[PDB]
Amino acid sequence: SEPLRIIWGTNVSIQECTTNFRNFLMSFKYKFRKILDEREEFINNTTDEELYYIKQLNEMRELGTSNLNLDARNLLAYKQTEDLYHQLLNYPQEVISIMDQTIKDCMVSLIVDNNLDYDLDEIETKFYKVRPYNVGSCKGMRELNPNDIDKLINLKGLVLRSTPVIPDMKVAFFKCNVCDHTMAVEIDRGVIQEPARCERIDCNEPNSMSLIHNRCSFADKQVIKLQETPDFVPDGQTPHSISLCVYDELVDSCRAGDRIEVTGTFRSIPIRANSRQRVLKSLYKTYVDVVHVKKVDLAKIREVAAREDLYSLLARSIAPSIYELEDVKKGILLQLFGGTNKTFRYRGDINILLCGDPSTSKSQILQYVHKITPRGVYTSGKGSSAVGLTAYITRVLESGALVLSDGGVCCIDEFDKMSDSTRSVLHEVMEQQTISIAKAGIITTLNARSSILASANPIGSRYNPNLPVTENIDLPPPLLS
Amino acid sequence: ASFTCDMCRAIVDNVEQSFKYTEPTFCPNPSCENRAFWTLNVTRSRFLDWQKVRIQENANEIPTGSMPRTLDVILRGDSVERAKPGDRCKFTGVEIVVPDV
Amino acid sequence: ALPSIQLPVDYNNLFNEITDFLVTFKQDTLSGPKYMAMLQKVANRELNSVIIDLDDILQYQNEKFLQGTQADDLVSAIQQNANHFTELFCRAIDNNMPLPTKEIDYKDDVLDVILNQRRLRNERMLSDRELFPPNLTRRYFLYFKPLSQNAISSKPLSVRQIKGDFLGQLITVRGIITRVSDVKPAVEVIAYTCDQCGYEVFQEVNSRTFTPLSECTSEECSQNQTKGQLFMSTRASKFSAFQECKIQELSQQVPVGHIPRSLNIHVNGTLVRSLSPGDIVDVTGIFLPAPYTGFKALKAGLLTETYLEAQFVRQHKDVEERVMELITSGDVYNRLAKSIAPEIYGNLDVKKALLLLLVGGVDKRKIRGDINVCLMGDPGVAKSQLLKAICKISPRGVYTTGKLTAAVMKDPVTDEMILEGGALVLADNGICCIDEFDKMDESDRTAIHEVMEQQTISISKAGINTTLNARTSILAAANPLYGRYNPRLSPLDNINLPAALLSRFDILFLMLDIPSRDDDEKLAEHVTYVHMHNKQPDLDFTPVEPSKMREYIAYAKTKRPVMSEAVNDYVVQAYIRLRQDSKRFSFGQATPRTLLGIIRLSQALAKLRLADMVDIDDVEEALRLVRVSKESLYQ
DNA sequence: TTAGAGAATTGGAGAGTGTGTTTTTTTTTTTTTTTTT
DNA sequence: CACACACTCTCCAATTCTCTAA
Ligand SMILES: [Zn+2]
Ligand SMILES: [Zn+2]
Ligand SMILES: [Zn+2]
Repeated sequence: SEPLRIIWGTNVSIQECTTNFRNFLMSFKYKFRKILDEREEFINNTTDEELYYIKQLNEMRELGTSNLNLDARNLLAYKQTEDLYHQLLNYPQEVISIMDQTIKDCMVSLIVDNNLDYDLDEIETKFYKVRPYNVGSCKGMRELNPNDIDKLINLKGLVLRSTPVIPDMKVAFFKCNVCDHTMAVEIDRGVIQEPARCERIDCNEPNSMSLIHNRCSFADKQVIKLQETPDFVPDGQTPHSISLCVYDELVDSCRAGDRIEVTGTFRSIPIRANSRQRVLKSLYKTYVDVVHVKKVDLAKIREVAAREDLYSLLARSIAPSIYELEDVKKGILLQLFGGTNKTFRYRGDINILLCGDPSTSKSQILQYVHKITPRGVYTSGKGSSAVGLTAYITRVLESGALVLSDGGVCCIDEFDKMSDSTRSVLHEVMEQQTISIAKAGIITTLNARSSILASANPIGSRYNPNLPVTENIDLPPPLLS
Repeated sequence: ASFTCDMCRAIVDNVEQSFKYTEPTFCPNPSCENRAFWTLNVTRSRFLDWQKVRIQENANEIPTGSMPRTLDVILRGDSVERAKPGDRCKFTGVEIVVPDV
Repeated sequence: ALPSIQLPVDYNNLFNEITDFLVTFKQDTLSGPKYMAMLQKVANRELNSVIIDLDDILQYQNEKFLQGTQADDLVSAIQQNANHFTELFCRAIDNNMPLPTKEIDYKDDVLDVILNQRRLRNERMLSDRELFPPNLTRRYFLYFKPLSQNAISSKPLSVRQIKGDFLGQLITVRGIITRVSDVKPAVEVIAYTCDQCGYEVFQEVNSRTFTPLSECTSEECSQNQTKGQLFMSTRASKFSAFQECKIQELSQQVPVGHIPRSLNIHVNGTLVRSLSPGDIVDVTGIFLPAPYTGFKALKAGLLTETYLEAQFVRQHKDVEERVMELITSGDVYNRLAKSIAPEIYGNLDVKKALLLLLVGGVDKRKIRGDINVCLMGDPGVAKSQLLKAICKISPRGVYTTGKLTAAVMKDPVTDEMILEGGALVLADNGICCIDEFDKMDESDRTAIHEVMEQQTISISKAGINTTLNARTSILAAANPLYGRYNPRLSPLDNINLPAALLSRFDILFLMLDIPSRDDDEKLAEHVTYVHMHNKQPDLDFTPVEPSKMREYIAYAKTKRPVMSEAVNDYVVQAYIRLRQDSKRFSFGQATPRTLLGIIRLSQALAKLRLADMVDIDDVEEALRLVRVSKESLYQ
């Protein structure tokens, strides 16, 4: 009688999928997860008795936010829904599309059946989404193979780079050249289902209907190139990498060089042999289509700020392994806070040099400061070219250790054996907090604004105490001053 | 744009241009079977001034010192040459999609 | 145009011989039929590839010749044209494969549903008051394994011996795998759904490229003259894992004045990721032309490019008791040291130091446990061979000359970027053997410092703002300016390493090519023997095998010995005197790095004797390596 | 007034004609200028 | 070269228009 809806190729009923997931998405107490893993001694009334996804959805409504995260193991925790976890892993694109809509049905039921006073169109207009995560065991990018096409997979990696955002068309917009009538045409599997004729029966002209690009509607696509994590590599060779497409609200989740864990459907597509024909290469380009990404009080101030010993406490706790050197600790501490700043000159940046034999822990202090400091960079005197420490122009800003650390400690070691062309970088930074450049049409100034912590050795043998500090570092007084 | 038909010597005018160059699909003379073979009249057709300027995210704004993201901005009419390289500018106008023509 | 010819082959005979072989054959001479039992594992889904041993088909033909019935020379067919027989053996298998006996959980698979709905639609249509390509349903990959010597598939070829006359034949090729693709899906059968008629159609692909169908041709679509639209479905397509590899001939094989040539190997199906770059390997495979397709096929002319389909792979190259079999011989420290590089005679304290790299100190929280050792002095002392011996002996070892850092590398080989991990990242949780340590760029030299100070390396290019964890023990060696070390002078005078780097090693060791009549006779008698007798001279002791040495060390490391009170009490009583004498001629003063060094060294000796903690009978030796190093700096 | 036979126009099958396609691009030498050697 | 796509040409029959007798 009812024309049953079935996921293609599966013998899975979409009504049973929906009417199970609804009855998980409410009535799931978090108690059930603490039965699944046990730890069942730990059960706490306040969290564990609450209807977990009810509280999540009431938050979504009031924040006006459209995305529900879902740890897939909850589906196994609840008796009715164990087989849905297996459907979610095996048939992601359809099972996620059922979950997306069930959220939207629930959001409406939670106000209209509950007869609560709120704006309905504010919910009806939203594209709600599930973002499933914790889906299964992670696997090596190198362990992927064609058995996995169209399944949820869980990967860990390092982001190499992102493309700038790509507009992906979601609704084409067409206009009749003869009659000015217009249509929203639905994009389907990336093909525009173009009309043959004007939709107005009073016009009905063939071929006169035409596309208007800036009246179409678009989604946001971004390619991330993701490298294999160095823990996973077979040690005989290089890491691999995989491209992944991140979509809609997940665009710019990641900076370059983030470690991330991703959940996505593993995809393959044919690619054209030649851009003028439909002839396709017999081995397919592969990527992951991601659905989730994961990375990698005042009274406590008063506990410290009232204290008698305070300055000595802070000094003895910024670097607690380091033996004595108490006045070095005491001054470095003031460099962390800094002085004061004004606009309408001088600024609250502070600069410190360490000098003495290479045989002592002073470099380890330079390490602790890099560990404690907001922002900041660690480098050394021989450690780059001058333009590699300041800035340069390329095939477009190259930026170095002396920049991108406003109010942050620029740690530098080996400062005595920095090359003099590279010493001659610092006067504009240390005296005016700023840099100037002009090349290839660019005329520009850059704000450097770093508190420098420098470290230096004696040239050659042990530092003699009779002879002066200017000589014994071989370093120019107007930079030392 | 404005065009003359080489087949019948008629004239077509006010021909709006999308991102691509666009000749008329049909001759305006009902004696003429033409759908192609058009020549531009350079006296009667009208040209805007135009300039592309390439801009990037400001070197103080980039959140972690990552790579600077760029944008292509199109200037027209009086607004051309109103900026210079290395300068800092505020532009207002539409965001557009440009087809790969 | 298309003439025809009388070849001495009949595939109807040979198909009958193959099916007669598969059902009949048992290797009962090893004292049911071998391939039937194998196919049961395939039907139960416990197995995904069928290996056909050509050496079996000899025993089949031998038994049939002994029964006086002349089997039709089948090995000489399938060596001579292997490609076509992959089709015949798949037909012969499918005709004979037994019904499953274990439950599959059938409805978890897509094709079980699709083909059943296709079955039922044909019955409900054909009531009316192949079915589809068989490659779609082959859940297994077929491979031939060649003849062992007991014939052309037996004799391994260098890459230049593979003439054009070999195309189509089963051959065996010997070489290094020089590079390897990431694994990608190739299609074999493409499934399409018609939108309007709701009917599935399959295209089979047998070329580098193909053209998609787009327009429906199902009976019920064309009979209803409905211009149905076909859409590709990857869920019902059949793919195979494809990986392309390149093989190069070995340096022994290249004739004098030529260049090492290469072949492309295509590995398909379960045999994938069996090859790794730098393997020396024999690959047996079916040699083939890769025909150009489309416009390139016209202009390329008759000049076919070529590749080898992999079929089988031969690599060229008790634990828990063997560590006791060492321990119960006794004196393990001195014998393990004497067993580092047994071909180098003398220099004992260096070997007795290097052993403590392999074993190392202990990390704490961070504080470094890794140990840094720098060998120093004259050329011709064979420091490079000793660093090389440590690279082979050590677990996770890496040799790397100055002749190193991680960096972004843009379009290496394929036109894509990579963040390349340098030798200091290859050496993660192991030994970095940096030979010619002073022949180094300042950009690498100052990146040694951050591996010391931070156990990491840092990147700052192309937006890659990353730090990579890089804990590693450094073994270093350097060579003097002016060709020989000057005993009038310091290491700091003979070598360009500054004290701010050179003083970061737990051991610096000056070893010299000192001339002396007896010592020179002892060396020259060893060298002049190795020119008469191609194997090493008599050691006059028995060394530990490197595998048993590795097996000891991996177990010795994890014991991470802890302090005993007399150690901390005693070590200060030495360290203070070492400071007091450093007060009283080079740079060799008692820095706190040397206290930490004595701790890590005493930990490495404690590990070697296998205990939770150890008495200062231990610590007194750690002080002796340091004391002997300083006396070696002076002489 | 319904309904059925004969005349005219339009749709699209399908036959025919014409065009473009491989494709790369680092490497190695030679030079001339800045500056960091 | 040859094999797909782009585009025009031509014929044939399918549908609707128009007139006549039942
Ligand atoms: Zn219209
Ligand atoms: Zn005209
Ligand atoms: Zn159809």
